[PDB]
Amino acid sequence: YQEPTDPKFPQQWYLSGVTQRDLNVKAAWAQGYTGHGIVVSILDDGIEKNHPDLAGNYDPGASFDVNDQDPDPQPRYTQMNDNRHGTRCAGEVAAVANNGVCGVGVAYNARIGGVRMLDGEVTDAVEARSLGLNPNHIHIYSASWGPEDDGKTVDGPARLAEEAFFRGVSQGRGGLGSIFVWASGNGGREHDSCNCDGYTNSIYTLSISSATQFGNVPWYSEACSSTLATTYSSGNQNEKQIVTTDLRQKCTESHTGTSASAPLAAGIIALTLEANKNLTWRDMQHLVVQTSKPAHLNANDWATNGVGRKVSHSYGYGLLDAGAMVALAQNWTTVAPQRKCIIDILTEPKDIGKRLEVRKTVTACLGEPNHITRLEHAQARLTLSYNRRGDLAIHLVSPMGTRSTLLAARPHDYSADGFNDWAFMTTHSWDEDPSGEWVLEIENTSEANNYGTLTKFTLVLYGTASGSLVPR
Ligand SMILES: *[C@@H]1O[C@H](CO)[C@@H](O)[C@H](O)[C@H]1NC(C)=O
Ligand SMILES: NC1=NCc2ccccc21
Ligand SMILES: NC1=NCc2ccccc21
Ligand SMILES: NC1=NCc2ccccc21
Ligand SMILES: [Ca+2]
Ligand SMILES: [Ca+2]
Ligand SMILES: [Ca+2]
Ligand SMILES: [Cl-]
Ligand code: NA
Ligand code: NA
Ligand code: NA
Ligand code: NA
Repeated sequence: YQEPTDPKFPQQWYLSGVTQRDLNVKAAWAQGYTGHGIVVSILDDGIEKNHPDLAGNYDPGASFDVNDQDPDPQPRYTQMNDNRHGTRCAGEVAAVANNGVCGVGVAYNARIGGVRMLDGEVTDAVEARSLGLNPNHIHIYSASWGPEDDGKTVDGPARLAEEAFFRGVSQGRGGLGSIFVWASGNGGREHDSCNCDGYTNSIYTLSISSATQFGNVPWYSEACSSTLATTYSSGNQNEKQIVTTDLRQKCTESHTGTSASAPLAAGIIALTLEANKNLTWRDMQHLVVQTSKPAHLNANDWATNGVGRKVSHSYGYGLLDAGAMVALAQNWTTVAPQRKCIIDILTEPKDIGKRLEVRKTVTACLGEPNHITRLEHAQARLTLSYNRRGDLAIHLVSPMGTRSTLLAARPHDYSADGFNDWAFMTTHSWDEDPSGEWVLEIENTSEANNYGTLTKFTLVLYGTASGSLVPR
């Protein structure tokens, strides 16, 4: 195998690195996987389809302009170059290789499109028509947007967008399911907690966080239990950043944030789908859980779960490993159909006060078709009132002892509106047996005399009842 000759490929340290601090993408390229036959769409502010490093891979069938209702996602050019982001993301996935221009995409032989949908009023309908674009042609969608990262918002997809997720994973891609790759958020400076973002907190999105070049949690990172894995992005001014295509037919070395991590993940997922086109949306999440690598990512919260995998709320299961993903995909056996076990926990409302603990021993639908012995996602769907929402911290402990932070204190969240059946999600108990005692902890982290009531706690388990590996 001959590595790319593009002039900025040596600057693509997160691909071309020879020091083991990279996404192990050359190993997938050398196995023969470059994205041939896979179609990725960037849902953002448009795509410069004539960019010299994108035109060769551009796919109009992966593209649309939802803001102006036309097929052409070309960005709106302004003095401030406001609408450059989708072009930057597109080049991360699928910039052309070996053409003397800028660098390369992770999946540099994949086809790449863009939906122009952020440059206007972004309604539920706009989101839904974007997520649902051409779902039997587009394989993978990448989205680096969502509710405001102000550290005080709790919001998620409204009805049309949630319907789009369900239709995408159910009937999209020939019934295998659209793969929705999501950036987990950029609200770190505001102490944001990403389970308060219903797009990344969804089980239907494959949520990705960032690590800096030196292996640290960047300033902009949000921790939460819904994140699945990590790719490199930007950090401090001594650390390099992401190198990609830019607006006006240029090349940038300064693409940043979790917004740059999701496209890199989408590219790795494209290589993986080339290696096994029959993978379902759930298979892909299993592959990420099994192959991602904690090594040399620094965090104070690495914990071993019940099947011996290390997990962090900053990083999920760790860095994506493209070579390991494509290798494991090739002979992967499709997972069994998804089961859903609904357990309504409370028999009475519970005062929260300073601290509340709810313990319940469950059988996980023993004796029923939805019996789960192998967990995938778990949710604690909570309905509660509280006088100052951001003083709450919430944890969920699985029977195997895995402590998931469902909500960390958010100092800017002064809301008195509480949570209305909010489905806090954790990936940290993946492959555990969920039978046994679960513990929900709700704590007032402030010295104030705060008050409220938990009125509903539904534990929702997803998973199967067959096919476990020996614990790591
Ligand atoms: C895809 O997987 C399904 C489920 O295991 C199987 O029935 C089908 O034959 C597979 N198709 C291909 C082309 O491998
Ligand atoms: N998940 C996200 N919510 C807001 C946002 C901005 C940029 C990238 C990701 C997100
Ligand atoms: N769903 C959304 N809330 C705020 C926002 C900004 C941009 C795109 C989508 C959203
Ligand atoms: N998916 C949905 N979000 C809100 C809602 C109301 C009624 C039916 C479906 C939905
Ligand atoms: Ca247009
Ligand atoms: Ca190039
Ligand atoms: Ca956020
Ligand atoms: Cl469901
Ligand atoms: Na919403
Ligand atoms: Na998600
Ligand atoms: Na443990
Ligand atoms: Na058990």
